Amino acid sequence: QRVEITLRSFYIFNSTFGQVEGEEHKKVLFYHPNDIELNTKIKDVGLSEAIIRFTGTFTSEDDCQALHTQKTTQLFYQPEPGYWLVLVLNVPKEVVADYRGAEISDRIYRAILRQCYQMFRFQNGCFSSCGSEEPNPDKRRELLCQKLLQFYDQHLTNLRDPAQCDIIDMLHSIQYLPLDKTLFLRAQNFGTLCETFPDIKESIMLYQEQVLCGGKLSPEDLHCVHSYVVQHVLKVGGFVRDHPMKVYVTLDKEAKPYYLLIYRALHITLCLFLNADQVAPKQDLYDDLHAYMAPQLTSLARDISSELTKEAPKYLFINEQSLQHHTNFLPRNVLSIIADLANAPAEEVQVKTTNDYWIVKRRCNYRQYYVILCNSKATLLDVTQEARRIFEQELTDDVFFD
Amino acid sequence: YDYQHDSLWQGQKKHIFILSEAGKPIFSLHGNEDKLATLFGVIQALVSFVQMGQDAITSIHAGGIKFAFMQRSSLILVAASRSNMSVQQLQLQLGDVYNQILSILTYSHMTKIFERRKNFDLRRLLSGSERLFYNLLANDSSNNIFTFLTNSIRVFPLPTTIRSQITSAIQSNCSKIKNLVFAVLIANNKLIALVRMKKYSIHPADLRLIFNLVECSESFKSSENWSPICLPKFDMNGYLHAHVSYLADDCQACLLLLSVDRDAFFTLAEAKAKITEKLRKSHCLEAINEELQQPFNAKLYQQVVGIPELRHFLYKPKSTAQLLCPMLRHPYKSLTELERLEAIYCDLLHRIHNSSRPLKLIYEMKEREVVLAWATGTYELYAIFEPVVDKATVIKYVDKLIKWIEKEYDVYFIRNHATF
Amino acid sequence: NGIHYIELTPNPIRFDAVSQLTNVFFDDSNKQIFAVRSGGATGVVVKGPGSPDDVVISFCMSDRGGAIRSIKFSPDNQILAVQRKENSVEFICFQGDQPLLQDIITHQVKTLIHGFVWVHNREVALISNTGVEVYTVVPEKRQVRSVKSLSIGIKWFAWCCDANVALLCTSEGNSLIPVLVKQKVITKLPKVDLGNPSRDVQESKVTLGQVYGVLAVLILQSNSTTGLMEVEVHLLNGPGLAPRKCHVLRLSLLGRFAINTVDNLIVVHHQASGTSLLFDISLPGEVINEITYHTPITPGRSIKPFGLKLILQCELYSTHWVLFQPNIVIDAKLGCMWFLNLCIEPLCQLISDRIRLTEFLLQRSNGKQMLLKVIGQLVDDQYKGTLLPVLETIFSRINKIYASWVQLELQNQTTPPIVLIEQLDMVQIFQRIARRPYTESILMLYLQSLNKFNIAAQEELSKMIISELISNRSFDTLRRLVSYSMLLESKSVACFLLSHSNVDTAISQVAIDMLGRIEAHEIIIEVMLGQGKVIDALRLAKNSMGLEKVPARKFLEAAHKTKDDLIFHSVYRFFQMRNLKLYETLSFPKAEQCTEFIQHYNNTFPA
Repeated sequence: QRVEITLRSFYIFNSTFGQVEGEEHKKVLFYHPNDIELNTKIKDVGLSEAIIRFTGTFTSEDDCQALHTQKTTQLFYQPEPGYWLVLVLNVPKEVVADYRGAEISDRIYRAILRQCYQMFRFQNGCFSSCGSEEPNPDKRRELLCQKLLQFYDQHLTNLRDPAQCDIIDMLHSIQYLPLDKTLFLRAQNFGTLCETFPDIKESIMLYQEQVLCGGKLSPEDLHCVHSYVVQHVLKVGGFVRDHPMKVYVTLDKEAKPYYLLIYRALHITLCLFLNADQVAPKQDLYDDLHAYMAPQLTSLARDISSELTKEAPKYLFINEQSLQHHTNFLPRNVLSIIADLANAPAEEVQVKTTNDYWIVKRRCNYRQYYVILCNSKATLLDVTQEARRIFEQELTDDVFFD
Repeated sequence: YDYQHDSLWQGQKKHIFILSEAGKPIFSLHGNEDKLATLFGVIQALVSFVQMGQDAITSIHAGGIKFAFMQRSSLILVAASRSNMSVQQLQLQLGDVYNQILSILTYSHMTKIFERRKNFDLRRLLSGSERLFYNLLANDSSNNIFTFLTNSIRVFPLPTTIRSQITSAIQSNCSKIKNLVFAVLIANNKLIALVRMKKYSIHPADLRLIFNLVECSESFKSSENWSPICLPKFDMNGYLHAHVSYLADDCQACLLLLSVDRDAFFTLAEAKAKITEKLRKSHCLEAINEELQQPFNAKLYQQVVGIPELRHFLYKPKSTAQLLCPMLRHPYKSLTELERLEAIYCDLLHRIHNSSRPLKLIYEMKEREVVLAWATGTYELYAIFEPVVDKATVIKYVDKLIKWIEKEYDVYFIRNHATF
Repeated sequence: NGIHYIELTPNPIRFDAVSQLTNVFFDDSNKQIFAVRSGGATGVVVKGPGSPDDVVISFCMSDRGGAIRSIKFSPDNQILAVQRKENSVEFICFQGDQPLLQDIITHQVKTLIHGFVWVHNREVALISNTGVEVYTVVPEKRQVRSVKSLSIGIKWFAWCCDANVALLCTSEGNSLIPVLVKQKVITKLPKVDLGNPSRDVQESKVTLGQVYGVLAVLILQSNSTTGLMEVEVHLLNGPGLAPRKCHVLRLSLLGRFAINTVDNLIVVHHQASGTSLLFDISLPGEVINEITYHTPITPGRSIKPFGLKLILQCELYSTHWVLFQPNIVIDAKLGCMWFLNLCIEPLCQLISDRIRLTEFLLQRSNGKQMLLKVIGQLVDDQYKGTLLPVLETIFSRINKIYASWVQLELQNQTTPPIVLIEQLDMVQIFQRIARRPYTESILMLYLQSLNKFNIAAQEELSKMIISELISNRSFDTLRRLVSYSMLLESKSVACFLLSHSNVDTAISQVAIDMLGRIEAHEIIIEVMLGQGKVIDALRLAKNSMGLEKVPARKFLEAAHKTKDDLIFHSVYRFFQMRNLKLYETLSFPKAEQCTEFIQHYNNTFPA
């Protein structure tokens, strides 16, 4: 019998509140399994705070990262001064009850724990900004608790399976979309909507689940928009919808509120951003936009589909500046080794696993290249040319200078 | 003593604490344990709280410091490091300290002394032996840390006939003596000859304990010595009595005769006198002294000079616990780069021997080094080369080096240990 | 002042006024004004079209013979030809500027003679009732001889100069026939088509002219269904030289008419109203039965009144105005010769539709400047969000004639269009609107317009696109454009892109990729040395250059400035090993100038 990694608890706390005796239960802002008795809820926070206090003797309290134990593994994160997010896991077991906790990589789960906070901030803002109208400093926390419950009773349910995690989860990568010269320019021509309608501040396009035109937005904001649209529109021909949805992104100087509008034309999704200081738009804008955009988007999405329909070693190439990857994706140990090797001058690593697997890694110009050869026993001399053939077929230009 | 406001105390690169389950200080590497009393209370509180949930603390990871915990037999051990070492190596270090504690005091005596009465002060019994703990934990960062990382000792280079003559003298002069279980000859922290009794084998940990004891004491040259010593792996519930003495003034070789009977001082003294007379007559002290007077080996130095792109390497056969390593040279004379060399070796050793993800061959091309780590069914090899070398030359250099070692094996390595 | 777009030239050509002692004759092949003076022994005055100071040739010999009805000169001012009787045409030698005539050449014709033309430099063709004859004249024997002839009944003839084509009638029926006359060559051409029931036609209706390099016949007709007038156009652009009807011109007025050509435009004059109308063949229109029907491009208007300083203004649209097929006006009483010109600046206001104005201006001699001005006005001052499709079509109207010319000039084996606009001309206009929010939408539209017709981008356009994209922070478009190779790959573009590496690292990434594609390793090496990656630069230079060509002083100096001993050891051992491989020793050659590094190494690493 074998058991894989399973989630146990996820909680958020701040230790400043609850100083007065008899009200120590105010520090708990969110505990995931709600059926747990409050006494059991207090002790976890107590143990965590004890760990931060113990670490604070030598180094700073902000540097506490993880806690390892025979049966669990606890991970910490501090987004803002005072507030802490903690995630608790269960180690794999093989049956004498042997535990295999050494197979857990903390970086993947820390990245997941960061994605959680980023997804919260995208729609609601910082923890310290909620309820800014109330002057009473005690009633402000109730609104924060309500917002946390509403968001995290639906976010955690739709979480990805912990047993399956790879480099792509660590690195926030989206696949590349090959396309030709004319259709890309036709798609880019739709950014001229600003001149006709001066309210629009930005527009982005998606083809199915891949990016076609990103525009001005930063990669992290684009990833957030992609994740929301994938998990709330596609999986669940006109506008999808009275004040529209409000989101928080940064375009010029700082993060500001905006109204997000979503339009679907077959397999093309268009996201439009409007200002949030003024009044919500009326029906005339919707009617005009629909009557102006109905035929052209459908024609383009019908042409791209026709173009796409007409047209053992494994490889994975990743770009760090744009966060996009090209691959054709192996036992668990190989993937764990690739996770260990992932991360700056140039380098070159060749590694042979005990089960006859060759892994070749190179880095050059903010990019990473992985080639995996399997079921082949070859000496160290031949693997270089075997990798060079693959680096030649898939890369049009050679940047390694032979 | 506000230890939270002392930058010098917090800035050290290794801390080791040994305490009891009730919060009583026993051992601290830096600073008096009296003024560090709140910290031990905090440690005990953490350990007990986590243990009450039917689970045990293993480690703690922070931004720039790691902590490792251990608990056996009413004792708590904590190790804190700022270096590149992983948790398992710190656990091995803690096991070494525990083995030292059991070497000074028998396991049964400690178990009885805690079972009969708790809240006992163990400093009183562990008194006058701080040298054996300070010396053992000072092998950090001019190189015995390789011995600890690879868990293997170094052998004294000599022609095979001289070694056979020494072994023959020891066997012939020490045959009638009963209950004589080991006989060890050590010179300049290097093994020369070891004769054992059948059905008994020396374990690396005990052999390293003997080396540590011989290195720590300085009164062993003054006169003939008689002391008790406990070998944990051999027997955790008794003492073996040692007859310890140097060979002579001209040759600084230390001979240890370990026995189980208490009343054997004079017989072993006569055996020592006969042995040293026999070696003096057969021209064996001369070779030892000539080798000691030299600063470094000749043949190995010439072989390394013959390869102008090799800076350092480590070799260890799998069958036996022994090591071969050359002398440090100019590019790694300073400490600031010795630390980086140690970090490289630690990372390679961890990567090769990982249980979940075992590896078999590593080749890396970095900015300052070209590193190779090979693990086969007979040997292991860890080599460092210049950064602007080509790949097709490393292979031939490695091949010629291994071919030379395969023919000079008998001068640097001992295959089978002699028996009485 | 009003608005007028058809004008007379400021400087007329003045000659002797008409009277009871003088007459006027005109030859349009050389534009010669002929006047007589009976005060003397029949003196003459001959004037020229473009001579600033034309000494009039006064020959005063013709005294007997009767009345004159034809005067002509040879194309090189060598032989003079006159006609003095209904059945005789005579020739006079003209050496220098004086006649020297003793016996003059004469000739006889069976029927009454209509006219004669100078077909080439030394012979004359005569048209008489019987038909057409050709005669060659030389003065060395004072005799003329025939070469070829043909016999067809003739009522009246029409002549042209450029194409050497004559248009002739028949006495059998109301039919028109073309003919070609050249060097001993006479060729007949198929007749003009009017209708199976033969229909008559008069002299005032038929004209022959040149339009866009093709000879055309214009005939005025009135419809049966409606009393309005039209002009039928027959063009000689058929197999060989054969007539096909192609165009019909509409006027919707009644009265007298006159047709002229002004800068490849067909102009119709009217008297009762006081207006002149313009039509262009090339512009489109209603198309039925492979025939295009045309309407005036602007409402009717008049000619700018002209004043003279004998200011006393002169009358217009008089009775003695005589209009020739090209732009010539001759007046009887005044005695003046005028040319007609066009003003385009007023037309740039009446034609409000911009696409039609562009099509009208792309086929004119001086339409480049005005077209550039209107494009500048659209892009700079009067920009609106709904003007972009207009700009798209305007750009498509230029890039087609750009691509056709480039492709036709590309062909090789071993007349450019009237207005051609290239990238260098448009970039100068785009410069004045730099650093504004609406600049990217124009540049990308132009790039797409170039893309459709397979024209590659050049340097300065790529520079401007890069600058705008960087300023507006659009990196994905830049990556995709450099991936598709829509920007010229050159050292100037790569260096310009690298000069903007301080804003962000993606610009540096793109610059290094472009430098790698065009294989410029020196700049990459210098960049890595500036950053501090000396050993990577050395590794690259080992492959780019040889092993015996890598310099030693520069890399050692960089390692010394790095203030790290291990890198110094690495470079020193590299060069020591190179010396050992080459010269079989570990000693630096004296000519290498490395005396300081040896001492520094010995002071840092002691033996």
